[PDB]
Amino acid sequence: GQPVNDFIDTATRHVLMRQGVLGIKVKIMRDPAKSRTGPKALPDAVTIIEPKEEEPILAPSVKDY
Amino acid sequence: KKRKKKVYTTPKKIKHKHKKVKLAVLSYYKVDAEGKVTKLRRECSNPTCGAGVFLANHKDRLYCGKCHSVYKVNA
RNA sequence: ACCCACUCGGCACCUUACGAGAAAUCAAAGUCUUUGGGUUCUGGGGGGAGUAUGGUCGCAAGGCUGAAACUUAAAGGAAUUGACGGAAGGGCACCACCAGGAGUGGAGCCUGCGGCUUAAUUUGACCAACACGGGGAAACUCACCAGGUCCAGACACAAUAAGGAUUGACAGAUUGAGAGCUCUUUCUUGAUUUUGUGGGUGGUGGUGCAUGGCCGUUCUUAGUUGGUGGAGUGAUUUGUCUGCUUAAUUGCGAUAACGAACGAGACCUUAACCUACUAAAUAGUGGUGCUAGCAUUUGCUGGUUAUCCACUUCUUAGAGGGACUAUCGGUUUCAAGCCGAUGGAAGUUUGAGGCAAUAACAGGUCUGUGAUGCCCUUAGACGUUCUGGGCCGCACGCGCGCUACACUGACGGAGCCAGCGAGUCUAACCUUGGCCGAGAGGUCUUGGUAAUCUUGUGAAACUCCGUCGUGCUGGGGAUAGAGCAUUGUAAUUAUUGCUCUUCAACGAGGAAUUCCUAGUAAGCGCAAGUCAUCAGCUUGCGUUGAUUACGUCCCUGCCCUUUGUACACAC
Ligand SMILES: [Mg+2]
Ligand SMILES: [Mg+2]
Ligand SMILES: [Mg+2]
Ligand SMILES: [Mg+2]
Ligand SMILES: [Mg+2]
Ligand SMILES: [Mg+2]
Ligand SMILES: [Mg+2]
Ligand SMILES: [Mg+2]
Ligand SMILES: [Mg+2]
Ligand SMILES: [Mg+2]
Ligand SMILES: [Mg+2]
Ligand SMILES: [Mg+2]
Ligand SMILES: [Mg+2]
Repeated sequence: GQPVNDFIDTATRHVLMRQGVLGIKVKIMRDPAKSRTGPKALPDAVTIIEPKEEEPILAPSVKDY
Repeated sequence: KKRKKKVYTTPKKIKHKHKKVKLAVLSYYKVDAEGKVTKLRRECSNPTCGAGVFLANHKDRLYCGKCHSVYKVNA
């Protein structure tokens, strides 16, 4: 998917050794929550906001300043 | 891929070598009894040949040496 | 004769093993290194071999008893995972089939491969090789063949070294050659080199079965993994599952598992909708406001933001909205879902892609790489250049294709419509327009570094009106001859284009075999890539636009579960 382009960073190196070439592939997935550019979270990483639960009152109790 | 030995139909040729002669002062200048000397070789007309251009000689022509021009001794 | 409660003896069953066992399993196969109730028989790795011989019984067939030589590193038991099965159950695929369409296989030609031939006809590859190596090679490319140069042999050491160590050379032999390559007599330069010894550098030399990277394939599927816990001595297993559902290990759920991860989905690009927003001589429309050209109680057009006003429906691109199977009706372990209809631009994941897990293959590439180990070679080179030739060579076999077999047509006139692109000033790219030429093309200019110009790429199929008239015919245009041009130093083995002439097979193609379910098949052309020149190739683009089926497991295969296995190099 796209988040591979967004958050995955890969490097490939050849290592010359006395017996041959040894391939190194480094792949790093950085935390989406950091950085200020592009998407800041993975797709479908849905978060919900707490309802800030409030009790209900009984009487109308008109209020005037 | 197997490769064969190259077999030559012609003899080997040698690379040319500079001729070894111990004549570097003998045939260049001559000294008179008193000491007067005048260069016996000719001068290239083209100025980019040098005062010491030292035109060489052959049987039927004179070789420049640097500008590679051809003249005649019987001019 | 039934019922209930017992009891002794018997054939047996169910649960679990506290116990035993290598395990399968076992109420005995328990009471076994905590080893002893009594007693009979048998075995000592696999074969040779229940063979030979002797004895004994039998009418015989044969039975009972029963070796050795020699040979050999396993044979064997139970269980695990996978793979396989002409095993079962459940799903799935147009690289499978059904119903079909278009074909290919038959012809001529183009191209690749094999084989032959050749100095060479370089070479890799054999579903997952064969218009593939972006591989459409005149030179180059090039790796091959016949020859000619050159060192672009760095550095260290030693030797030669006052004209030397060294080059370079006009002409004349010579060489295909104006290569001083080798020479013919002799001049230039000057510690830059030569020679030898180590060493080094190149190599489209070998090894892809020593490697990296990349790519293809397994595998277009849904699959894969650890943590803690449970089961097992263990390899392993559960989690990761009966059922229903989904394209989906997608979910509903069930549950010795719980809670997670990758893959799927989500995501991204593109294609459709927006009279909503923001606006635009690099896009358009209107007002013709401005002159206006042509016909006429008003139409078609010209120049239209430095002649001018507006305004974004169409065009463009930013921010956005829009679909979430919405609603409704049915059906369902009535849950996940599924099927119809109505709305809507859009209801097969709305279409198409991009990205894409674990494990792997001795899959391909050392000929992409100044990625590379090792081996070989390195001055008469397997290094590098230059000339010429080959890669294209034809008794033949095969795979991609192109053009056809005609009247649903060919030819002629006229009509007349796209979309994706690309394009030069570090040099000649896309080319309008005028003139010349039958043509191909030539010439003089212009515009365009580009929503500006080429270009509305006025493409082709197609359409309409005519010639033909079922005759291999005016279908077909292979082969071949003559001439005219363009690209290129160079066109012969004919680069390609054009004109005239020649006018072959082919009358729909055996066995066999490919692709495909809607803007899809098929027809048709166009742009880009490769490109000095060369498309019958590819990558995309649009124009015209069907038939058939919404299925099955018969063939070919794929996935899961169960089962068998003497398979694990895995049928
Ligand atoms: Mg995805
Ligand atoms: Mg009984
Ligand atoms: Mg034995
Ligand atoms: Mg055919
Ligand atoms: Mg060549
Ligand atoms: Mg390999
Ligand atoms: Mg465990
Ligand atoms: Mg050559
Ligand atoms: Mg070829
Ligand atoms: Mg257009
Ligand atoms: Mg060519
Ligand atoms: Mg082209
Ligand atoms: Mg090609």
